[PDB]
Amino acid sequence: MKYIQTEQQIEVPEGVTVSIKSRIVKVVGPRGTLTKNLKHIDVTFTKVNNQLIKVAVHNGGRKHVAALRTVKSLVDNMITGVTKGYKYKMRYVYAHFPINVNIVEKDGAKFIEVRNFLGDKKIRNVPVRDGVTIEFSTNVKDEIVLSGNSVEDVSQNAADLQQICRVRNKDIRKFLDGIYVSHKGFITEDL
Amino acid sequence: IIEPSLKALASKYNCDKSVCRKCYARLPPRATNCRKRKCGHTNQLRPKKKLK
Amino acid sequence: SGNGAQGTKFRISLGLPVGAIMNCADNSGARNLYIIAVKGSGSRLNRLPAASLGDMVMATVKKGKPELRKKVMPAIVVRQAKSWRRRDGVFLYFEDNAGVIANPKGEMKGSAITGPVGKECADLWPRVASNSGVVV
RNA sequence: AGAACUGGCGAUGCGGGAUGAACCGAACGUAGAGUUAAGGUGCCGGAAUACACGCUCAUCAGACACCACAAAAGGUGUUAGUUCAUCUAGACAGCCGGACGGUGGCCAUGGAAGUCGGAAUCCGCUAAGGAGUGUGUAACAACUCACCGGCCGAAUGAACUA
RNA sequence: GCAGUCAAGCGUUCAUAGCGACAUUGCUUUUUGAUUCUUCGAUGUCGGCUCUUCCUAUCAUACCGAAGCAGAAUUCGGUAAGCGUUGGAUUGUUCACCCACUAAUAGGGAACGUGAGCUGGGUUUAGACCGUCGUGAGACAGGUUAGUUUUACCCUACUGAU
Repeated sequence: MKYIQTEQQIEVPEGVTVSIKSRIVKVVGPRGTLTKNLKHIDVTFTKVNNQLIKVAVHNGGRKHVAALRTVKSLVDNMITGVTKGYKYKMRYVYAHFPINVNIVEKDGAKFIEVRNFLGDKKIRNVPVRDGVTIEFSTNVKDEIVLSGNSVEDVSQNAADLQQICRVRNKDIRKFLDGIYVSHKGFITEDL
Repeated sequence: IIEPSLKALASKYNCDKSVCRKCYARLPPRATNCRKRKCGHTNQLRPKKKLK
Repeated sequence: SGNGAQGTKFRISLGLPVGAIMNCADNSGARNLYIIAVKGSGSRLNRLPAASLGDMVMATVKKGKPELRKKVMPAIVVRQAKSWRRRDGVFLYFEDNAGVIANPKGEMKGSAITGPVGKECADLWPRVASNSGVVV
């Protein structure tokens, strides 16, 4: 039916700055700069004033509106990413075999090294995606915690480490050994 | 030795799922249709069996 | 090769096509054995399964005490009589084929192994070292 | 394989159906000029990538008869409707709590009063909240749960028909 | 032959792990038939040896998901044909049941692939025996033995050479 035109509202706290030219979206904040290209998705941005910036689609269909919405949620997740920050608390899970996680510099590319997984003789390794520093939590035994900027950084690298721990052709409902993303936090202690 | 704080969370990533009858596709719990385009998006489901 | 035999057997020439009659090396009472099929050989169109030194080959019995006849049994060939080559360059070969009745795991239905024995089939079945005669 | 009323083909060309005797239009002396049928109007082909309103994206699209394949069943894929329902005295979500009590009406009686249960149901305080649902343990004290509903501020849910 | 739809039941409890009747919609040509449209001025007709290629409704392997999957072994399914699918006794055998090795010993065609490639055991002529039928001449998927299998120097396709 082509709903004529709709809009959504993006809102900016004091110390963060969006910059949108063409459809390229720059963000600058306390957590540094983020950049993203939305040009595939075809939307129009309206800036009234700073804290109020409205996105709109005219003469589009169901799917196209459905795209406008997730454009909102995207860019806004970047903004609240550059104020708060993104932190994932993952806790180790092991039964008879404790899992070793080293951080290793190899050609300066930051590889996470996993050893003694299921007592296996294989070495496991994952590249760390860009921007996310990794900590090991204090006074929580067997925890690893990820810290970074955009949701795709932290989320993607985290989940990748999650799925490096799959068990091969054993029972998946009996052996529970692995590493699991549990709590999804924001870097700043308060929020 | 596992303990629920280390265990019951794993059910959410293993043992809490739904499965399509035709394509055996793993699905989140409340999903009302299989996503796969090969199976025909059929709604039929079964809860993934718990231990014993 | 096969399941139950430890050790890495280096390859040797193929001296015993199916039907070949080895002579028995011990108390079994069979004047001679008869091959049928071989453990571990490959399949190729109109190719008889090869047999050779150190092989574990199935066998039947054409001579001697009855209780040996009319039942398939594992057996091992300890003398090839076809010249093969160790990696060290020699070509050594015996003057007749030979074989020993044995269990799947390397134990001997026999006692002592008459005549000389090629060591490639000795050290490959570490059990047979103690039941062995003159080796090499 | 066998018949009936026509028409064709054999005994018949031409244009169209890419091609094919029986399909469509048309029945030819030879030339000229003109206008049309069927079919087409991206390019191969001459002719409008002309106009209009729409609908569909398919990690095995569809493409126009005879002509050369497809079904039964499914799909909040999508679009359009029908009938029920529900409604800014405030919906549906998703958070924040609470659900009081007469009386454990009455009954299994060893005790569960809503709930190892029942042949089966009225009253009091609420702009609310049930002799009444799991945690609970033979029971009991706590809330789960329609709801006052604070936040939320609007239509949504179900069945289908296509 | 294969593939679905629904589901009473079996499956400990339990339609749906796996089964799957009751019915029920399809696909395939690989059998066997029906038709006989084309060839009796002859397309040489079974199987085996040989030799590539192709389709998957994949037997094994790569990668996974379910399981009435603890591990092991095994079952059901998906992306896939890339490679691999045997050695022997008896049979003219297609087929088959057999012993063993096996990662596994899947299914099929390509004019029942390929006779100027072979063999020609079979079937199909002429000889011969027996059983039954026939009064006789004779007849029989009967059962058995014996039985000339031609030419390439043509074009093309290919493999090599200028």
